[PDB]
Amino acid sequence: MNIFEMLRIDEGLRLKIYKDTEGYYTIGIGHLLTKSPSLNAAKSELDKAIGRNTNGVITKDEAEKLFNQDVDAAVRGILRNAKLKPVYDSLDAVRRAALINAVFQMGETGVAGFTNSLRMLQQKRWDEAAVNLAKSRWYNQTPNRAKRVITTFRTGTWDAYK
Ligand SMILES: [Cl-]
Ligand SMILES: [Cl-]
Repeated sequence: MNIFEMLRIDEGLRLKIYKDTEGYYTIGIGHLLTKSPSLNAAKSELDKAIGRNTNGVITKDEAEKLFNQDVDAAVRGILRNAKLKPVYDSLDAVRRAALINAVFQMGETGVAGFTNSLRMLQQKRWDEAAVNLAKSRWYNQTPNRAKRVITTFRTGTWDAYK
């Protein structure tokens, strides 16, 4: 199991523009296109991301390319973030993947806002961090996914994905 397989499971793969859990235009493997309510805006952003006139449809290869880019951007964002880098550096490999997952889903800023949880992860207080992370909109809106990520931080293994 690895970060790629992990996010492929949580985000799925769709080759046509679709709406995410929040109602935003998305494509591929969780690649957010725009927060704008307009499909055209979405099509415009897609074309600009792929580099061709896409008609709102892409290929598997294209979806994987966006995916590679997005994972890469997520890692780089953590490393450049003052609040995140220290947490990430303190973690083992499995838990690092779980932090990447969260950033991918909610953005660097979003994750950085979980001050208290961040402190608990850094101190290695697994069970306590897990309880605190559950007290969030994130968990109430996407409970199955949040539970998987949270278990990953609690145990340090991939059991939730197996
Ligand atoms: Cl892009
Ligand atoms: Cl869910």
